[PDB]
Amino acid sequence: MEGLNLVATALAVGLGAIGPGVGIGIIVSGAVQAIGRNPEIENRVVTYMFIGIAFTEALAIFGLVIAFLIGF
Amino acid sequence: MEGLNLVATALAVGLGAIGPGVGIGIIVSGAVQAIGRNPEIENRVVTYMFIGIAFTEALAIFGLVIAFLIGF
Amino acid sequence: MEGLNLVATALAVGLGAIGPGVGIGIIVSGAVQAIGRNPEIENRVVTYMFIGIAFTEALAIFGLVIAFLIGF
Amino acid sequence: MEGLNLVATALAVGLGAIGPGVGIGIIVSGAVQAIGRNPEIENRVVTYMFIGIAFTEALAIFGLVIAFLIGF
Amino acid sequence: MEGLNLVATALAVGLGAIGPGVGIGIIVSGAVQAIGRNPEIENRVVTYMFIGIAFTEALAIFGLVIAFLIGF
Amino acid sequence: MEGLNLVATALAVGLGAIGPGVGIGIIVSGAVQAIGRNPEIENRVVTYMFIGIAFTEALAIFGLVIAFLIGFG
Amino acid sequence: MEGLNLVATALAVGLGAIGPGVGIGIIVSGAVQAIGRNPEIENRVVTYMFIGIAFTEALAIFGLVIAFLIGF
Amino acid sequence: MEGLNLVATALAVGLGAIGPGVGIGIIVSGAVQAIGRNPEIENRVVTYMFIGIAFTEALAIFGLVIAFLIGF
Amino acid sequence: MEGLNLVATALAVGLGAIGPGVGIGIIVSGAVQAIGRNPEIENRVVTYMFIGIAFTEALAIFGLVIAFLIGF
Amino acid sequence: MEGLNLVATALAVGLGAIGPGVGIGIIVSGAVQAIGRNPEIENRVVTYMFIGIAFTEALAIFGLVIAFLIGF
Amino acid sequence: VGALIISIASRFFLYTGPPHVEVAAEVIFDGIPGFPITNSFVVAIIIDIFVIALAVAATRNLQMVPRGLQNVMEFILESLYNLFRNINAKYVATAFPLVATIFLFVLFGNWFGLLPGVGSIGVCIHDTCAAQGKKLVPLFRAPAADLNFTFAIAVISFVFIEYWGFRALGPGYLKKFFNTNGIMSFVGIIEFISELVKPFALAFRLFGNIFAGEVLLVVMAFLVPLLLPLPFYGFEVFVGFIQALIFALLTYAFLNIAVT
Amino acid sequence: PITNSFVVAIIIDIFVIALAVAATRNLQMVPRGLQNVMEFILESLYNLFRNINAKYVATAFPLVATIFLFVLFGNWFGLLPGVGSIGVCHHDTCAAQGKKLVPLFRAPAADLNFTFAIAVISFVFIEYWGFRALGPGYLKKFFNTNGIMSFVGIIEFISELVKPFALAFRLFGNIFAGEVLLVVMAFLVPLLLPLPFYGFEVFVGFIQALIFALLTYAFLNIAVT
Amino acid sequence: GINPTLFIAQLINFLLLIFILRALLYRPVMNLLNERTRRIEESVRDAEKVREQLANARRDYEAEIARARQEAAKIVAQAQERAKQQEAEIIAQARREAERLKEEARAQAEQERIRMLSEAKSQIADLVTLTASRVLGAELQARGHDALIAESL
Amino acid sequence: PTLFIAQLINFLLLIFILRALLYRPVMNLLNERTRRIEESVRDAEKVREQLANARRDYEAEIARARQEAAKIVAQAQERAKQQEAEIIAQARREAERLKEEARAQAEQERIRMLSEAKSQIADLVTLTASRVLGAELQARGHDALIAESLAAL
Amino acid sequence: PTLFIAQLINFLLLIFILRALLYRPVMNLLNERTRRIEESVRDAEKVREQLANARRDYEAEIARARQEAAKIVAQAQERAKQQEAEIIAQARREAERLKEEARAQAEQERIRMLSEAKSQIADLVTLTASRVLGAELQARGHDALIAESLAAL
Amino acid sequence: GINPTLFIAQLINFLLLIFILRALLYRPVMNLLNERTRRIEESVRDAEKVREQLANARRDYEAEIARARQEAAKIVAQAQERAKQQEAEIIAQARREAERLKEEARAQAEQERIRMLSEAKSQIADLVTLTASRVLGAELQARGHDALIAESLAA
Repeated sequence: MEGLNLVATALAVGLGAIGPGVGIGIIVSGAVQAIGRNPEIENRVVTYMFIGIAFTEALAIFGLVIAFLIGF
Repeated sequence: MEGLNLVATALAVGLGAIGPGVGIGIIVSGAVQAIGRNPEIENRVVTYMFIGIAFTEALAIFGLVIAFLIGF
Repeated sequence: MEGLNLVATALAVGLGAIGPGVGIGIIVSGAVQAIGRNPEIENRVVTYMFIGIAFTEALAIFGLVIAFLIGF
Repeated sequence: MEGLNLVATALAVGLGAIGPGVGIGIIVSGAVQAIGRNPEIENRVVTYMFIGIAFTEALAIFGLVIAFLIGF
Repeated sequence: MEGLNLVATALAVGLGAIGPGVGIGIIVSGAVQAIGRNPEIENRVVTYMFIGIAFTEALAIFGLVIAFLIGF
Repeated sequence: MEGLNLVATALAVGLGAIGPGVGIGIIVSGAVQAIGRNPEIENRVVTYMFIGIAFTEALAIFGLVIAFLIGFG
Repeated sequence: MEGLNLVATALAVGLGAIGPGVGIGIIVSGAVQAIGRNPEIENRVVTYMFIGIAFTEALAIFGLVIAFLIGF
Repeated sequence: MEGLNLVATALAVGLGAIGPGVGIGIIVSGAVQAIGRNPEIENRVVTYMFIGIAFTEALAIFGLVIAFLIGF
Repeated sequence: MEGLNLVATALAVGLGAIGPGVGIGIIVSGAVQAIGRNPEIENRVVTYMFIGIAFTEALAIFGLVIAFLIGF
Repeated sequence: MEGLNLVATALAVGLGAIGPGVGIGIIVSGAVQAIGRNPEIENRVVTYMFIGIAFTEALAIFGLVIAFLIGF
Repeated sequence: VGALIISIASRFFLYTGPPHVEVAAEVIFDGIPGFPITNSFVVAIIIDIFVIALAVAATRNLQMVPRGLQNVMEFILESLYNLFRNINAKYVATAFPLVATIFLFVLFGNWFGLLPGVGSIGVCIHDTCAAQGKKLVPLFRAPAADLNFTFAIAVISFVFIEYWGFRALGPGYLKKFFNTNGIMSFVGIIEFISELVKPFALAFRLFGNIFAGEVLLVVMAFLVPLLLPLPFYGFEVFVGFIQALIFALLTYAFLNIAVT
Repeated sequence: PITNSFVVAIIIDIFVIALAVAATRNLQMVPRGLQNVMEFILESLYNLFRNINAKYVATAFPLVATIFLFVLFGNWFGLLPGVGSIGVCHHDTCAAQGKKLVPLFRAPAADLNFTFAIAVISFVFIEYWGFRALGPGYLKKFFNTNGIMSFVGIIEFISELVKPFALAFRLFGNIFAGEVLLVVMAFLVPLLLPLPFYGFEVFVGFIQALIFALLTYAFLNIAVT
Repeated sequence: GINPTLFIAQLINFLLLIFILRALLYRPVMNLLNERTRRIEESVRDAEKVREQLANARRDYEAEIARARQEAAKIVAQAQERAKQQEAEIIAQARREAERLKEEARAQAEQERIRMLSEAKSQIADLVTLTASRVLGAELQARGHDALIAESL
Repeated sequence: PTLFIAQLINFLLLIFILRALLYRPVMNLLNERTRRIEESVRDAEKVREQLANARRDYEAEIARARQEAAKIVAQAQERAKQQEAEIIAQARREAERLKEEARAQAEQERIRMLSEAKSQIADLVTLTASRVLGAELQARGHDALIAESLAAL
Repeated sequence: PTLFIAQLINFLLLIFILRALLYRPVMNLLNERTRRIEESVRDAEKVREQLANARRDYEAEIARARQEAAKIVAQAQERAKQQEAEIIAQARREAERLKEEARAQAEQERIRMLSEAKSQIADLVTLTASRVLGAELQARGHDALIAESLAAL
Repeated sequence: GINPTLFIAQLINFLLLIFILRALLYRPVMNLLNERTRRIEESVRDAEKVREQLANARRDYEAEIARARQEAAKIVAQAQERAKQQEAEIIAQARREAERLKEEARAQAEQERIRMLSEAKSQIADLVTLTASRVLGAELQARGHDALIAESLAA
């Protein structure tokens, strides 16, 4: 097949972002709601929201680099 | 082939938009619910709303970038 | 293949209408529930509902413009 | 191949109905919940449902356009 | 390609129902929960439940009709 | 692609049975929870559930018939 | 291109099992939560739980039998 | 095709485990939440959780055995 | 084709983690929420959580072994 | 032919990171909500949240490893 | 009882005896010049005469205290009356003769589809005529599996709802035909499209939900013919009853939503 | 040999050194100006790192402060005018005697070389100080400790191995994606179109610069504990 | 098999079914049902009428007895008023007869005053005894009185 | 075909299964419904006949009240006339006793006046005796014989 | 490049436009922090100057106490000399009462002695008159008074 | 690929940057610490300030009551002094003005009464006017012999 690397890198960079997007959304919504319930705990909540987001976002990042390893 | 670049670009855009749409929806819904429950922390949660949305939005932008690297 | 441009054009719109379709729904549902729980905060949640809808619709518009580019 | 336009139209309609269907479901569920919890806000809040639901349909309708254009 | 139109009809029917299937369920589940929460408001919430169901069913029947046209 | 009709009749039923399955699940969960919280209305709202269920199954049924219309013309 | 019946059977089984599994999971979760909320109304809950489980597993059996036909 | 049997086995194992990957999760989450809300209803929620888990693993095992037929 | 076994390994691994990935998340979230609502019920709940995590893990492992056969 | 290895790496990276992403998102959301309900339970919910994150990230990392082996 | 489940009776000519699939969409029985009588029309008559005979038996010598057929007829009719009054309490009297008879016809049509001999008997593996070159056109096909009957019911219901939506609330119908300002203008065209879809959706729903069930029963008779399709016989009884009741429910609900 | 990322790293080093020397030139109570901004930033970061763990907030603070002050300015250098346009030349404005118009100002985090340095130094940091006050129990796999506790104890180790890899990959990926998005949107319409993306890029750069230090300290906290 | 002819004929059959069922069950069965409901509400109204009738029967009986008592009281009042008039007349007659008796007693007193004419029979016959004859010895030697015997006063 | 035999077998098995699973609850529900409706109609007819009985009892009570009023007024008139006769008799006897008392008082006054007349006559004769004795003493009664009798002792 | 130059210029313009608004709240926050530091050093310096001034406060309080003590003991001396005058005035009033209530009573006793002496001398002269003046008449006949008494009778 | 030399150079540059930043920020950190965290000693100095404010005030109030009791003692002492001064002034001369005159008046009364009794002219003034007073109406016929008439006024 000719031109399969293009669809390969596109598929990687696309499929890698359909899950972590929902993960980041759920994390941020939960953190915001919890801050709403108890404003004084936000200093102990954000520090767990952000490290959550990274734990999610890195997965999507594992797409991008692979795409850059496929595209380039 | 002669048009695998087109399907690659389309697949990249669509799959990069599948996840972040739901992520932004969840983020905004949670933030608006938290504001409605407690209106005194609006600027406190909106700050965590946008900086969450970008975290989600960037992912879609990722895909868009790859699209503009494939179609072009 | 000869109709690969057609399937790409269709795929872009179809896959870009998946994410924002659920995102706008979640945003509107959350804003509506917040309105029902507290009618006094109407504008301060309508603005953020519209902002989130604008973000998701922006992703959908990126999908649509990619499909138009492939179509043209 | 030969009948690629047919599968293009199929993908357009199906993937344009995947997202907006859940969007309509979530919008109507949220509006219904708000009505049940607070009927007095109905005359306002249902409007915020409609000005939302059409927006979501504006995605699927887009797919329908690609349904007819490719078919034409 | 010696039967690609069959795949087109299958995709048009199959993909056009996985979205509305969840949407109708969400709509009626929200309606039932609101009915249980507030038994009095029934004759009016079902009016919006059914317009939401009608819109979602129209979205699915779009795919069904597109599949039938390919079959014709 | 001499056996592509088999893939077609597989996709016609497989796809289109995912959404209705989750829909039926959500319907039953919501109705069960509602009658658990408000037993006195159980005999009333179940009729609304049994409608919606079939609604969702309708779409799934639309998946099957086309499948049967794919493998037999 | 022989052997496509194999991927047809696999596709039918997988895509007909990915829906009913989540459906009966949600059904059992909702039923068990309602039972835990109050145990008095149990039989009139398990009845509808098993009705929904039978319906969703019937959908799964639809998929399984149409797959076995390709296997036959 | 010299390899389609392997792809069919992979599809039959992978697909058909998404449904029995979310269904079991939702079942166990609901069961433990009902346990936490009411610790004395342990047996009557655990039996139903195991019943639902077996119901979903029925579909999972059906997919696995069909994969084995595609393979063994 | 000749590289189709690689795609089989990828599909077996890739599709085998979509279900259990969400399931483990839902189970852990439910168990942790139950612990937060009632710390004293943690111990028992934890066991059921580890019962839930293992089950879905098997269906992930059921995919993994395929990659240890096809890939090997 | 000539590129299916790239498609395999892409599919492994992508599909192996859409379940774990949502799983991590839900785990962090539930853990943060439990933090907001009870702060003192933090030490007893961060542990299990990290255990679930480790499980889902292990699934994703196994997907990435399987992709990289195909890439090698 | 105990654990005597042996399932050896299930291992009786798993797939060698019954034919492979032998299904179709619609067929013609004819028998008279001009109108091409079908097997579905035969059942649509044998059910119509059955319903009329049941009505005559139930109303035969109406007694003050119900007994037997009169009792069950009263129970069914009053349950349907209450079910429809739960939605709308004004048009139950007018819409009842149509909606109740839709239920009572579709129910017996679906239940007749599970009678033995629906696919086995054909006046027209090897079976009887199937072995002969002449195709074994099956008699006694369920009327709800016909696309000429479900579409007839759908178009009758559509004419009824349009008639009673134009006879009430005035001939304006500005909610869907056309609107001047606001997003209601955009909502109206979608509402019109949904209303046009509605009879097609109803007919396709009924036809599919009965035809797929009949095909399932035949094909699961093809493989392991004995004692395995019992749960699905029960499931199809329930699905026939549902598709009978929900058709009536949806007709009346659409009528109510059109009036409002 | 050197690349065009190293020169921007060196100019960021010069900028950081100049800012620090200016802040420390006149040290007195009631700060006002650049020293006030630097003190406020440092104290806000100090509180942020105290929230996770107050035991090591005063120990690993300079490392994370340098990480933030370097990554933030490296990311911000990518959006400045002249970045990606100035060519050293060993269509392209350097079309005659074409050398691909090599950009002189390449963002420090837009490479695979510099970004891997912080990842490996953070890895050796968690491995070192994790083993400092834990002995063999730091990286203990707990073989069948609570019922085959080794299996979970094994799958967690590879996560620790890929955590620096994930951090470096995410930093490089977001920086490169921002740069390419800026270039693409510039090519599409040369004015007034990338306005929503210009401010998005700097916000993302700052956010990732902060989250790098936040994640490293979180890993250190979950390592020692 | 979507031929218009069979569809139209079947639709006509369904319309015939609808009409025969309306003329057979839907009219008579609902007639029986709402007739039963009318019977129920009529029985409720009949129970209300029963309690009202018992109450008003008791009230009417009490009122009739009270009116009978009132007319008996007025009858006895008239009788006793006539009695009072009669006894007043009779006591007036008694008083006038007592006055007449006093008058005839005065007449008897006047007749006694007439009877006072007893001077020659007794008074002159006894005053001679109430003289010196009463005095011891009764000599009356020139102690007589020729004229003072008949003088008296 | 064997398909017909299999269909007969599974249909009879399903019928047997439903007979032992669905016959009893639907039969119990039907029996409960018909028992409730027959109890309702029995209550309706009982209420109707009770209303008829209440009307009959109201008529009987009215007749009893009329008879009671008639006998009360009859006995009241009888008592009124009896009291009139009794008061007439007692008034007559009071008049007679008053007349007799007046007659007795008149007779007592007559006899007392006769006694008073006798006393007056005695006083008059004593006064005349004193006068005549004084006149005789002034004329002849001055004697030494009376002094001698006084001194005799 | 011209396109690159235009893109860079637009990016710089947008960056400056956003940075002005971002720094305005940042400027407000910096001013708030500066004011907080200013008050947190102002309270420290006023506390330190109060600590330094406490030494002078000791002496000021001691001097105020001692001058208040001097003035209040001066007031005490004034009260004491007032009490001196009050006591001496009471003593002098008592002396006046002594010289008045005794001398006047002495003269009253003297005049009572004079009165009793007058009564005594009157009694003495009466006794002398009865002694010798009475005997002055017994020599001179002492029969005139007896003759007068005899004549008076 | 990735050049190991570039990675080593980047790591060395990062280490040098970290060392330089730590050396430069050690002074600002120490300055901020001395400016902010030291104020705990300022708070305890406020505590000592209120302690010293109450301390000297306590002794001030003690002396304020000490002068009061001291003046009360002096006032009572001088009241006793005045009492003993006036009591001595109302006995020695009080008797001389009260009891000395009590018999001095009697002494002078005796001195005048003896003169009055020595007035034989008053003795002869009366005892002659008593003539012609209920007795001896004539002026004088006994020649007024003074053999015992002159003898009178024995006291």
